[PDB]
Amino acid sequence: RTLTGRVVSDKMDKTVTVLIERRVKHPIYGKYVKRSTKLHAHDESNQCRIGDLVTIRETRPLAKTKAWTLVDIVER
Amino acid sequence: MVTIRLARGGSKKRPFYHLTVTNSRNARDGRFVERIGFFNPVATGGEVRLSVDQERATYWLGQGAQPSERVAQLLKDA
Amino acid sequence: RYIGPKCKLSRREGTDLFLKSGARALDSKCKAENVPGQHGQRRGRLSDYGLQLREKQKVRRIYGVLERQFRGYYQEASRRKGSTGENLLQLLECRLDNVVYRMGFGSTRSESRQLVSHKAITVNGQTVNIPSYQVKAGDVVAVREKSKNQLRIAQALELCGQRGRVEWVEVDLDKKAGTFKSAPARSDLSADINENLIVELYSK
Amino acid sequence: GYIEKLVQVNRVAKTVKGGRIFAFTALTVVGDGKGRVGFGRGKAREVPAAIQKAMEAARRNMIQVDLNGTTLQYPTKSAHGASKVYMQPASEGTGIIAGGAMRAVLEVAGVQNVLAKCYGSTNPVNVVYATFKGLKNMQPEAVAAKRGK
Amino acid sequence: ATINQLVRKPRKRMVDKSDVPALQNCPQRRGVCTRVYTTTPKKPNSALRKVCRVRLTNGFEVSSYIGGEGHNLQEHSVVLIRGGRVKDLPGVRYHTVRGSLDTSGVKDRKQGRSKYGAKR
Amino acid sequence: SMQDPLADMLTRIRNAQMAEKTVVSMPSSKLKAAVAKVLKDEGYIADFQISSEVKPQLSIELKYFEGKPVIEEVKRISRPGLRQYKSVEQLPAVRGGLGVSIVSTNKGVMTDRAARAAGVGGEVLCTVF
RNA sequence: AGAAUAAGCACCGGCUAACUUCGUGCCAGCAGCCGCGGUAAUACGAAGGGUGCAAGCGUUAAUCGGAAUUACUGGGCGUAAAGCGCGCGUAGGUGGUUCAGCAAGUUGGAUGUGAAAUCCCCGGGCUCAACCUGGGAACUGCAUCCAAAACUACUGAGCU
RNA sequence: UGGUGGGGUAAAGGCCUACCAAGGCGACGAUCCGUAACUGGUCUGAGAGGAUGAUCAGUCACACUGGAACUGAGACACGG
Repeated sequence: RTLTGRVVSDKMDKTVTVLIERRVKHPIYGKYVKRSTKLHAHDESNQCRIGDLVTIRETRPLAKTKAWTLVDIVER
Repeated sequence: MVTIRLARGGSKKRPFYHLTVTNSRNARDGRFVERIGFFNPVATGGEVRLSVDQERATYWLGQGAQPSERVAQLLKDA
Repeated sequence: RYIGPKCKLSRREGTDLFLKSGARALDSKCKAENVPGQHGQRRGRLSDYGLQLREKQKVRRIYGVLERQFRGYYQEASRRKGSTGENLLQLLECRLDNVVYRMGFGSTRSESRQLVSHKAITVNGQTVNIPSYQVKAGDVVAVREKSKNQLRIAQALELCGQRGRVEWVEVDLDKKAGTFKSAPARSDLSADINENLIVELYSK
Repeated sequence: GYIEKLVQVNRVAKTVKGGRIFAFTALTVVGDGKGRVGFGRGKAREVPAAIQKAMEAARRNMIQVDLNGTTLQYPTKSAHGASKVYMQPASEGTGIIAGGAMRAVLEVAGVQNVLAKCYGSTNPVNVVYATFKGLKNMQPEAVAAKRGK
Repeated sequence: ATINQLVRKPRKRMVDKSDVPALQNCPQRRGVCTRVYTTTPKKPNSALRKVCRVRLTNGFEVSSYIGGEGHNLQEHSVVLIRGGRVKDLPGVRYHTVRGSLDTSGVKDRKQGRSKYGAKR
Repeated sequence: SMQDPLADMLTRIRNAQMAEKTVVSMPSSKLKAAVAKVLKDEGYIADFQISSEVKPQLSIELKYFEGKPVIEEVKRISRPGLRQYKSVEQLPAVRGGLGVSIVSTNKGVMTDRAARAAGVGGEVLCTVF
């Protein structure tokens, strides 16, 4: 219930996209690779700038390609 | 529609039943909700007749499932 | 089962095979002094894989077994846990084709395999007619009560202490009924086989 | 050892200005049933002498392979030239499951469940080399560690 | 070749192309004889062999070898094709099977009767 | 450049094992010092010798057998590239268990015998055999 | 009632331990790799015998295998195939050194599952085997949860 | 691709809509191009795997071809 990513684009109101990165293993190659995942997060008040770190929550979808809202700015 | 029902496994001229809990939306031998214990009317030495467990059989009668016609008079063998 | 004339099969091996036709001898009139085939007045190059063949192609020619049936019996040796060679000849001695003669109701396996198909040898009060039943340690072995005055059953009771006792059964000669006591190990067998060298004819 | 096993014959030629004269080399191994393996071949004209001109050095260079008793010491990683050899011990019931020249050297050592392999070159001239360097460094206890385990 | 370079561009197993352009994973494929004629073997041997040209029902123009020691495949037969590459004949990879539909069968041919088309 | 601290020490002693030198000195870390302490307890080396000055160094005193010395090879498994994070059920019994198979865990950079009887797996570091 | 109603196929030059001749003569042909046939043919056509395993035996086709012959396990590159002619360096891969912190990767346990089938063992039954099921085993997986801090990333102050 | 006003679906949602802004996707392979139902599984394999989806079971999809609703609890309905 906690997904964390760094802010990469904020030029739209009430909506922000982050890179929820991870590092997981390749199945037949063994080397742990990074796999970037670019979610969309909904902001209620639009207070997130590029380079911020946030956590998010799942609910009913807020738009097309958006089903995750803003919980809290963890750090900056 | 929810129903406890005899369902043919086994071989031809070799009946074996499962007593599936089904939906009556599916076939006899596919997509059962639950298998409670079996039946075997070709039961000979060493083979138990029916593995009817009343721990789960209460629940579908409690949640509203029905015997078909024969399933009522397998519970009458108790 | 293999059929036909059988004096010509006693010549390739050198052993008596327990394949005969009477009650006095074997390879004593059917001229066993050579190595047959197409042309066999000369020998040469008698070595490993063709010997591993002549091992299994002897064991095939004794026990009434086909390679449909016999290389499925190597399949249970790996299904057996450990010691695959002697555990092959376990099921050839839980075989009923051999143990009618290992008791001695028939003259050979060629009369043992035959009469059990002719509804003679029951197992445990049932009606079994297969030459492949797997006798457990501790059933009776009886004869159906219409082949008792079959007198070629009485033409086999003379070789009990003449082909030697097996010392693994306890039989009643008056009833013509026996009892298989237990399974053998590799001390109760004839020493003409190589049990873990039939095994080596599996990968090549 | 008297439990010799022939590995390979191979028909060698060489040329004189008169013509081609042929010679036979033949490699055999010699073990004792308990683990002293040897190597060698001979250069002669004929078949039945080139296997006992192999015995000329096969009883020589015999070294006691440090067995455990019917089972090999370790999973093995070994090589000579362009041949590489893998081995590992087996448990109880399987017999000879090595191949070609690997079943000759690993059957005269007293171990029977062998499970040996050939990688790189398959030349039996250089194959029997990597097998004995697989058996030259066997030790259950002969490490200099001040500990039994 | 390294594991980094494997995640970038993995090792593709190269496919083996099949030997028969026709017989598209089919054990037999019927044809119609365009031309039967005579062909010489390759140089270290010498003989006279008789091959056929067929159009198949896949519409393909390949040569099949009439494997008999005698045949009446009279220029428009309905011959059936197996694979297998005859070594001494260059460039051809098919055989006409014997006793199929219009292939009459080799005279006596008293051993291997399942090969060269003989009853009993 | 140098890219791995402890693979640089595990190479530099093996060519000294086939050379005639005894005391090996290199600029060392705590990572290389925690590895060195466990195999002197397995009878392979002795007296790791933190120099305890600025630019601290390790003087590992490796023992000789008569002729060929005690450690044939040290095979790196988890190098830095493919780094072999392995569980407790899948620990390598290297040479029948005569390799001690040191595996970095939370409660200690420790051999495979104590890694299984107190079950934590992780970085399977190197062959010690 | 009575042996009356039942066997066939392919090969036999090699590395397959099934291995005389008769006809044919670089002809006719066979064959998977070598090859065989150019006049005593164990290689090709019969007969004459064996042998493979059997109501099936063979060969056409397709799949994986041996194939370390796409090598993560587990390969290569001076001359066999293979180092761009070499730089600056973007993403990226990996990153000297110490304490502390985080708990993403890593590690253990917990719980829901991972449907049933199939498979793997113990069985029960068909007179036996298939087949049939009962019991479990298996399902290396997935997220959640708490516990761990040697190492990696990340975070901060540094050390040369 | 977002934002709100409304409109609408049994139900969230540019799904539909007007207007406001210039965002969105993509070198971890977008878009285009060729190919194919998918999976439990199956077959060869020491395993890793590789090949693979006939009977069996789950889900999907279609009903001469295409568009479309209607009725109904449930369809954009194989013998409507």
